[PDB]
Amino acid sequence: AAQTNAPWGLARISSTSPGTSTYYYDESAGQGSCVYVIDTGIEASHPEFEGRAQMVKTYYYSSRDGNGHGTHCAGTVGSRTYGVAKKTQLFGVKVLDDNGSGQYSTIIAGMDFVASDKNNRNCPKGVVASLSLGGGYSSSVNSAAARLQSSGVMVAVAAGNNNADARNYSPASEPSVCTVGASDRYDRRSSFSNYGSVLDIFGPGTSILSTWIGGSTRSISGTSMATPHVAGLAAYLMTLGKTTAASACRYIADTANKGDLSNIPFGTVNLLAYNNYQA
Ligand SMILES: [Ca+2]
Repeated sequence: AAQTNAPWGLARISSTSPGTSTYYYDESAGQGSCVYVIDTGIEASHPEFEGRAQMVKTYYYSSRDGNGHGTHCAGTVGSRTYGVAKKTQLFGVKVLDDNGSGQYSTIIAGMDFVASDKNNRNCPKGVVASLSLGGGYSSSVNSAAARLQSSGVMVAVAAGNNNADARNYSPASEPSVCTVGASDRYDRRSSFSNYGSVLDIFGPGTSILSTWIGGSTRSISGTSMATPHVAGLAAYLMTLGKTTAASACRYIADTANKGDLSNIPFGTVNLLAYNNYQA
């Protein structure tokens, strides 16, 4: 399949080079997979989700996304126009309030929720969780992410937006999950992107167009935007049978575009997520 005039990040994920605008992908499109978006929620009624999105849990007085950032992330995972995996099922877990904040204890509960909740969902091709959030180092937050991963969920987490070593942030610093840095449309490391040995992969994170609340759309930037590209890619690859939750991060790293990014500090991987789709 070919989507013309796709957002640059989608085009990038199916290309060996920057500067193109068509997204190429297998028509399977993540059908039969599921992606949990653990965030401010998802506006499931957005036409872009085509009924494939649902809120499954909130820790607040509503499950509505009153912020937009969860909806944006979900859009990059699986919206019809802005998504990587255009036929995946999207499950929203609202661990962040409408100001985008959340206590670590709530975030941890949300991760444990997903590890159990997948047993109540139909995801024959596999389960992914996208965590576009973080904070200072916490062994408890890292352990929660590790449990989620261990339970059979491909966990993708944002590296963080501090232009610093991700070793000092959680869940970014958890070795067993897939930690995602951000790049821009000219293959530069995004100016805000964290880096370090704990990063596994980079994805498009600067100026990313996706869904927003009120049935709208929006371009924003962050490792939060890079993460759902990788989560969506994982779901897509699992539907194709290329990989599994336990080794998707390794598979993505092994099949990535290599050595193409600029301003990658010595000791950080120079790997950009790539679907290796040959039309
Ligand atoms: Ca890792």
